[PDB]
Amino acid sequence: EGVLASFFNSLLSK
Amino acid sequence: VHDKELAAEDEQVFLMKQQSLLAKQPATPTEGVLASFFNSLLSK
Amino acid sequence: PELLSVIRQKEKDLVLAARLGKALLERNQDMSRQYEQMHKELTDKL
Amino acid sequence: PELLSVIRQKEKDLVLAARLGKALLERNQDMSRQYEQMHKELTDKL
Amino acid sequence: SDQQLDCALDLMRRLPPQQIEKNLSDLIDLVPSLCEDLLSSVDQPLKIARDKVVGKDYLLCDYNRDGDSYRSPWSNKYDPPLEDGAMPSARLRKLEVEANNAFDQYRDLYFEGGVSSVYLWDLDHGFAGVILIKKAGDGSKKIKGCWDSIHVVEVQEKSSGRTAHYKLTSTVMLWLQTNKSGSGTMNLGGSLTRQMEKDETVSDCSPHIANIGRLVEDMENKIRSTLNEIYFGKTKDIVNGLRSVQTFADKSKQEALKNDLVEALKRKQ
Amino acid sequence: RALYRIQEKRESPEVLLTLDILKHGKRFHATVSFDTDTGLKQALETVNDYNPLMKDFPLNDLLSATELDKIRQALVAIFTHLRKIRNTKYPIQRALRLVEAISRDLSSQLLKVLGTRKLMHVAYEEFEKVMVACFEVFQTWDDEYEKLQVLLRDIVKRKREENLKMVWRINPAHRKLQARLDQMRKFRRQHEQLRAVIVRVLRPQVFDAADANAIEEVNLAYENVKEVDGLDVSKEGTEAWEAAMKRYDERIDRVETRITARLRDQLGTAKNANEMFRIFSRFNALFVRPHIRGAIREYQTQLIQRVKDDIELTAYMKRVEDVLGKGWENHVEGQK
Repeated sequence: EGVLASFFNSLLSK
Repeated sequence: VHDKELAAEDEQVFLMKQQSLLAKQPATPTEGVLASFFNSLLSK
Repeated sequence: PELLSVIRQKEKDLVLAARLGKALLERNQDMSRQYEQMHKELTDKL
Repeated sequence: PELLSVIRQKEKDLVLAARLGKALLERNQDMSRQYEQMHKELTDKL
Repeated sequence: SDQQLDCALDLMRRLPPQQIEKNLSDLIDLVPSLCEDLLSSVDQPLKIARDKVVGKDYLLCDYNRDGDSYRSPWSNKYDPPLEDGAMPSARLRKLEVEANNAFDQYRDLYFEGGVSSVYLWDLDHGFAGVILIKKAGDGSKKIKGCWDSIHVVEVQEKSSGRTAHYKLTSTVMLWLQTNKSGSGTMNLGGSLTRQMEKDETVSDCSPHIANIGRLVEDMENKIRSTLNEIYFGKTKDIVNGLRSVQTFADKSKQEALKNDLVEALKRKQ
Repeated sequence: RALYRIQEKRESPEVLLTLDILKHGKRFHATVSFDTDTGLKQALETVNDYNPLMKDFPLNDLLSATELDKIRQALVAIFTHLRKIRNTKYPIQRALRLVEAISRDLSSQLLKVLGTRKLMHVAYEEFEKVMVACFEVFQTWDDEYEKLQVLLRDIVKRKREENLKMVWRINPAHRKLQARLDQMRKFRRQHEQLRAVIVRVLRPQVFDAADANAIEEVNLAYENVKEVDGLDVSKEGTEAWEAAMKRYDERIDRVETRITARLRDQLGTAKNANEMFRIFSRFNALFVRPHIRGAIREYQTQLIQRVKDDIELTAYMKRVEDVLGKGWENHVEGQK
């Protein structure tokens, strides 16, 4: 789920 | 609401029933809501 | 302008989130079915 | 004026979808954990 | 325009399969908005490319593509040199080259020629891959045709490391043409898609590639049998229903005798 | 050093002659295994790939450093050398554990250096200087760590993405010392805020026993805190430090409660606003400590509002100032 986590990580930071 | 009267069957009829099931026994060897949000975003 | 690029980026994020959520839901259902089926088989083996 | 409004609505929808996806990820993680523990003990006794 | 997407998909499924590429390119000029989406859904015959470093034929797909470049499976380099690219991995690359050798052997045994290409990529707690096979009919004999097969496999590795779950989806695009004295000209196109799931014990004796190859060959044999028997004998039946070799008077007499037989059987029950 | 020695021994005439003889008799299994099965080539390639990092690893300067400036310089040099990890193959987890080891050595060096300073036998300004240097060192650690962290994210973005393992957060051993030093700084800042102005509070306006007893109790609490080794980061030293801090809090609370009894006696004595402001002026340290202000909140409604009722100039602004302490414009009520 690393690709999924990174997309969420961009959203969480912004 | 008064509870239904549960009762065990008679010993005679119970044993006849068990014999009948023994005879009939062959001798064996020994979510959508979450999806709805996802569907809407794809359409937009 | 920049706010139009914000619109476009947010749209990409929305569609990506929807696709990943659908994939996650289907994968969760599939893995639950796999778990219960294999558990039945392994209990029979035991 | 209407642009910022639609950023607000799309942000609401996006955060809702992201929270749903994170909940699905948590459910998948729980399925993985319980699968690990179950498989471990059952294969141990097997 | 999802309704227009379904329209385009149905129309493309209806058109002849030999002109799939040209007609798809033409249709892209009509409603370009869904074109890439159409290219994600519509299945197309594969393209061959020359890896010059090793001197090999490799198949171009959408999974090895990175922008406007295609990654070779042997050289591990893009045909257009890309300063930045997505290599699969270190371990998955050895899995990829092992799969390439194994499926070269399988292709040689089952097809005796053609080209093959296995491209792997990582996946959520697992890995997915695509096995592409192409085989153009040789021109020595009057039979001329083509076989394309795309098998996308998803491997979910269980946490124990001994068990894994494989999900295989295979598409086969077949085309045959024969020019014989009696038949004159026959041109049998076709396409067929199938799917199946399984779970297998990963081990040194039974590694991942063995399981994927077993599933792929089982699916290929099943698709070949179904195409040869059901989907071609139905066409044979249709051609036999469009015209009768035997005269209809004789057929009527035989059917009258059959009616006598079935009524006699029904009477005696 | 041993791999190169083995490589030299492999090229010796005797070993090569043995291999040639075995090759002559078609015993190719031994020769091919010796070429490959040993793993000597892979080990040499890896150890040479590791060579740039181990070649000029500057910890000798840090282990030999005895001053805070030299320790900061050595740390900066260590991270400048770790900048050369981009062109050296090394596991990310192993490099992270190496950074943890560097943190352990930094903690040991700081503990040894600050132990020799003899903080008890020196004043407070030098203490502030020493802690400023120590926290400058900690900030240098933090920002050089941040540089190395972004570099490690760039590195791991290439090659394997390491999808199996994403646990990489560091547990520095020195941060446990940094927290202890921060607690000591806070304690001594409060202690100085007491000491530097309570003598002025008790100073008669130009000798009673209550003043001597209170100052003696404050100094006794300071000595009780000081007897416990504050730099001892281990468990027993930490518990002793907590006990000393609790005893200091108890003694200061007792002294402050006695001063609060004096505060009640102020209203017991004064009747008008002028005597209230006079006895407020006699007590300056009581405005800042966040325990006496509650008593001030009991008197503010009696005084400040009354002063406002008197206003609705410079003398009256002095009257307002005397209730809110020095820099009376900072308070939320002093803004108006």
